[PDB]
This record gives sequence, C-alpha cells and structure tokens, in this order.
Amino acid sequence: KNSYVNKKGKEVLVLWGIHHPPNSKEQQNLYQNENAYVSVVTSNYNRRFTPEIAERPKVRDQAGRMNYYWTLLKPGDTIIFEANGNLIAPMYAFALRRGFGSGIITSNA
Amino acid sequence: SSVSSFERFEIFPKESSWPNHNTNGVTAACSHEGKSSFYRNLLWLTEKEGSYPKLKNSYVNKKGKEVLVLWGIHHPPNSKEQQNLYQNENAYVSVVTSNYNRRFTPEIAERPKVRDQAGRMNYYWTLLKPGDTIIFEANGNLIAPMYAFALRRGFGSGIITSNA
Repeated sequence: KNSYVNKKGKEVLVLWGIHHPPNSKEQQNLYQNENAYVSVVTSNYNRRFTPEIAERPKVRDQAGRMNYYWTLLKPGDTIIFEANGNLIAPMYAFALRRGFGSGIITSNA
Repeated sequence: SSVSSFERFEIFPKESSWPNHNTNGVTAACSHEGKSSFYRNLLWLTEKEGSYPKLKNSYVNKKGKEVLVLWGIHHPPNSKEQQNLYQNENAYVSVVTSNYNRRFTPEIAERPKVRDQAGRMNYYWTLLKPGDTIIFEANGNLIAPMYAFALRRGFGSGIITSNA
C-alpha cells in the first residue's frame, strides 16, 4: 500500500496498469498470490481489479494482457494504491494546465 | 425530467421486513438537528444479537405504474468493520427483477476520508415495471429501501438551475 497527495494545485493525471498472465504458474512466479488483486482509490474514485487468468492469442509475441487505467486526482486529493499482485505502479504522473484552442488532428504536412 | 409527480409509499416497512437485522444504523455524515441521523427512504441493516442471517425479502409493484427503488451498498475501509456490522467477509447483495439482474460485493480497502468517512456507499437504482416483482437477497452490506416512488410521466417538465 502506497499513497500520494496532490500538492501541485492542478489536476494530476495518474496512469497505471493491471497485468493478466496466460497461465496460473506465471501468476505464482511473478506475483506469488494466485488470487491477487489491486485496489486504486481516491476521495471520489473506488475500483478493485482482479487478474483474469486465461489462455489467449499472442500479440507482439505476448499471450498475457495488460489493462491500462487512469483517473484525475484533484487539487489536494489523495490517491491510495493497494495490491498483492499484478499492479504495474506509476513512476510518473502529469499535473495538467487546462487551455483552449488545443485539439488532436491527423496531418501529413 | 419526464415526470410530473409521484407518491412516497413505504416499499419495505422498517419493523416487519427485517426481524433478524438491526435497521437503526445511523451516521454522523447524514447528521440533522446536530445529532447523527439517516436517510428517510433507506435503512442501514447491521447485525442483530451479533449475527446477520442471509435475508431474502420481496416486493411486487401492485401500484400499476413504474416504481423507482433506491438502495445503497456499503464498502468498509477495513475487514474488522466488515465483520462487526455484517458477520460475513464473503458478504454480497443481489437485487433482481424480470429484466434486471445484478450481484454486488464489498470492495473492502482503506480510502481517503470524505465527509469524515473512510467507508464508501454506492447508490444503485432500477425501474420496477407494472406487476413486476423485485427480490432483495443478501448476507451483508445491503442498505435496504424504506420508501420507493410510483412515477407519473409528465411533459413540459425539466430540471433548471435558477437563483430567481
């Protein structure tokens, strides 16, 4: 269990992953607990995650899956990461400055 | 926004619907008159004689029109409070109708205190059709209805935000 408080005064965008092994033996040699979990929570966020161990097609030569999540952490809001396996914890997060006239375009110029 | 009116009728009577569960669960977050109080349309069900037997209580929509039912599901900050209020760490709720079917499970984990409460309270709803039954089955963490609302659909209605 690890915690961060938003001391930036700006919307901290946190990204984390939840891994899903293709087999139960890999779950037991990377994370020890077969019935592992993760539980990322804030003041208004609350979600538990659980690895769905199952045999799947290889993509980038990987039968495993890797579910990427996010939430906005408000000014002064605390986030509490908790787990006993499969949590791919953030190194870095991004304190956003809102601004208008921005937007995504697809250009070959 | 598409309703003109409804009636506030007691869908599950506080005393008779729960002979095996203490219904007078009350919180400082829902305080009123300065003392701790609770929702006039919900019951916080807890242990009675230090036990929470598996409840199974049912209502049928005999109002002949869309009954909006409201219920909460509690999620403790710790496994001590999960035991002390609900007896079962393997606690669940299951609210089911003709076209509705949903099971709930307490996501127990420590969280940032809001309104001076580390616990969470997830408010769910469903429309109960004319003549349709709703069945509440649980062994913990069900915050059962007291009251529900038989709708009367309106036109020209809508929600506005006005300081006038």
